[PDB]
Amino acid sequence: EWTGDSSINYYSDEVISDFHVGQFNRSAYFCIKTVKKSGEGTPIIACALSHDSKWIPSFNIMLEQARNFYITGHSIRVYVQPNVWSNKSFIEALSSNALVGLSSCSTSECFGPVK
Amino acid sequence: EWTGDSSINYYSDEVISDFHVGQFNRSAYFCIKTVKKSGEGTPIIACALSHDSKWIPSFNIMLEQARNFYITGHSIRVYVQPNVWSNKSFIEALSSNALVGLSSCSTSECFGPVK
Amino acid sequence: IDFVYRVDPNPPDVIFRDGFSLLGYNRDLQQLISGRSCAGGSSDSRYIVTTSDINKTYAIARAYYSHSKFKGNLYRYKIRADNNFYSLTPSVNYLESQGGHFNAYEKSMIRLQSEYVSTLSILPENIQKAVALVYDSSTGQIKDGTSTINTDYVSISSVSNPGVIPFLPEPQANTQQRIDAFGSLISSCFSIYSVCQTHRGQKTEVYKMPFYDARPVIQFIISGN
Amino acid sequence: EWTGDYENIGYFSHEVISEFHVGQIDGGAYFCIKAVKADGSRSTPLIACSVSNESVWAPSFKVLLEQARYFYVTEQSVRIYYDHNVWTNQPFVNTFSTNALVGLSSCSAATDCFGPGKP
Amino acid sequence: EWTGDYENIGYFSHEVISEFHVGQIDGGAYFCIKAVKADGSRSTPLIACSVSNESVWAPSFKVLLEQARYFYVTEQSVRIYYDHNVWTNQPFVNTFSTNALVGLSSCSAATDCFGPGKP
Amino acid sequence: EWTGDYENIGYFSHEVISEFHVGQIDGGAYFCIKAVKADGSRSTPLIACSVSNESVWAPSFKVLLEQARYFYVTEQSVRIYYDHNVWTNQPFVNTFSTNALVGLSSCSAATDCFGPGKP
Repeated sequence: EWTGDSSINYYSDEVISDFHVGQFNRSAYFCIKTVKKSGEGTPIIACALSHDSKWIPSFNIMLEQARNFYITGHSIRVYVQPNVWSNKSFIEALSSNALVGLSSCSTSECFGPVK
Repeated sequence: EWTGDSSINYYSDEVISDFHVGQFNRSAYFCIKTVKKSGEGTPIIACALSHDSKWIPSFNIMLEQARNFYITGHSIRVYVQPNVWSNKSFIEALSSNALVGLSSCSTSECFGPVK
Repeated sequence: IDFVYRVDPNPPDVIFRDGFSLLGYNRDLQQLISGRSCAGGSSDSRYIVTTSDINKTYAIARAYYSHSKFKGNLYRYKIRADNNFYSLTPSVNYLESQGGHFNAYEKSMIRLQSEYVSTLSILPENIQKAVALVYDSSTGQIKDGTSTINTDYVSISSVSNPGVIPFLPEPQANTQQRIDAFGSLISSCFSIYSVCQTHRGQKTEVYKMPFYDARPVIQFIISGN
Repeated sequence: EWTGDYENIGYFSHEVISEFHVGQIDGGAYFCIKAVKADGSRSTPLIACSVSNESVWAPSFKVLLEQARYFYVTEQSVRIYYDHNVWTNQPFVNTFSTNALVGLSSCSAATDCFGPGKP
Repeated sequence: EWTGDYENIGYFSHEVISEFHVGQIDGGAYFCIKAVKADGSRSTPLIACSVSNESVWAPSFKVLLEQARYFYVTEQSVRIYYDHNVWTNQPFVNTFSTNALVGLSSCSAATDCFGPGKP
Repeated sequence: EWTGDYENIGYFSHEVISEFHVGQIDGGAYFCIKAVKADGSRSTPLIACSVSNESVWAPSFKVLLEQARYFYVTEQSVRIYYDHNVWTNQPFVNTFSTNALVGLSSCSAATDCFGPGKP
């Protein structure tokens, strides 16, 4: 598995607008809500769990990077995997997308794997 | 368990005004005192212990996020579970509420699960 | 708030005769908060930065007396806050509502400064008293010293303006710029040369305080690593 | 044991962490803080240390350090909870103190401080 | 192995980390920085990555990452030490590089860098 | 062993960490700091290194690293405690030093620095 795989969607030129942290079934988790800069609509919510899914190893690096990007408000690309979380209450509360990657988007291009 | 559970209460549009760290029994712990960003109401106190209660897995992420929100003075929603800490002196000193979640509050709405 | 504080090297005579004057005409709030318009950068800010916290004054005195290249005396001047004194937070909220972006670094720095800006020059009539900050080398701690009472103080009983700074320049697109800080995350606008140090041609010659970038410090304390 | 047990834990309110030291003693990382009043009132510094691998206060070390570092880089008013007569290494004690740093709380406003306090 | 083995480790000096990426590959957290010459769009960008669970440079992954983030925050001139032909995953190589980020040093002033250099 | 054992641990006071380097050697993360006099006076700079998996000072590697970073970030005047003749890797020693960084403390002007010192 890799954040550059075809199963991974990504949204570029995002800004992390909302940050949430909590615990879900013995797993520390954090969710980020990112929006297009200048407000193009349909905000994207991506969550990562510390002790669930195959994306466990990158939970801490993803959490620190998401915190840094929320602090700076810098335009970034979010790599998510759809349909990773299955708990219905968690799904409707935040999302089913797993936050699996983050890359700096410096206006001309944007770093990280593409399609 | 989950931060978005029915047993979890939350208070929105709060600002962490006070931060305390210490050791209780054999666990590092950190309590926050939060007031309404619109200056009104009774302050919420919530604590997390590193080696006590069912919220051990989220202690580190919660401490980091509480520190971030306290330093930035962000308007946040605090998710607490009441009646978690049972030591009476600890209860009068700080609270019995366990800090189980933190989310960002915007001018319109806050992120995270709602009741 | 009322009775903000300002640390100045000039003796109470000079300040009670002249007060504090604006460095320049740069009204941009982002350049003020990040310190680009203050002594660290452009040095033409159209604000006089003061603090309502006595502890921030102690921190400024600590930094200047601990850099060990600074020679001379420091005085805390206690200024009554009139309607020309504005808190940073309402204006920052207004600029954010107007499309401006203040990252968490600026938010944290503003929260730490407890800052109040005078859009006009601080007249001597607004200054209550000057407290000398004696730096004894025995224990290396700053002691509040002689308190000189200004005889030109008016006691208007005014309060700081709780509104938004008028005629704020249009907020520029965010570029994640350096935030100038000295001592223990003291904004560079609190430095000696962030206000006009020229006094009828008698410009005080004191140590130029070096400023570090506050963003790495704020990141370091936000995330304990 | 508890940071807030005021019978055996002392505390100084409205302090400022003026000096910070980090080192290693007997195979364990440690940090010591020298704290004073913001104003020159008390005139005697409070020295509180925390050792990562010794005494009953080791578990809080990692968090305390972090909090201490915050309070050191901002000089925010801080109430410091210390346990007296903890360190026994004579050169270490003669250097810093016997005080173990066991707690830190923010002191918003000069009248009240957060955290447990004496009755 | 050593970051300073200039026989097998390359380095570019006076670079500024312009782009940051984090992710997971094959059960291991990884990050990849893009650095350009600290004076504008000079040279070609160096891309260097570090994987937490792969290659001989895994033990430094955390520290480098932290340092990289700080060097990303300050946008200061730095020297980047990389090991070429470390990553073999073909899509990963086509995306970022084969370069493994193995060292970071601060570069203070116009020309002089800290850290090991080529004779 | 102790950072404050002045019989075997040396220290330079009122230094500023001017150069920061991180890397990996022999399967262990390490960082080196080059520090000059805070006054800017003429003096050869001190290079102190810490290796995460080598020597008896490994347990304090993390706490020192973060601390060093902060002292590098703010250009704060510091006292550096080093252990001379610790590293034996000849290219490493020629590149940086034999000195192991074993302690850091804040220096509040004059000659008074926090932490242990010679009587």
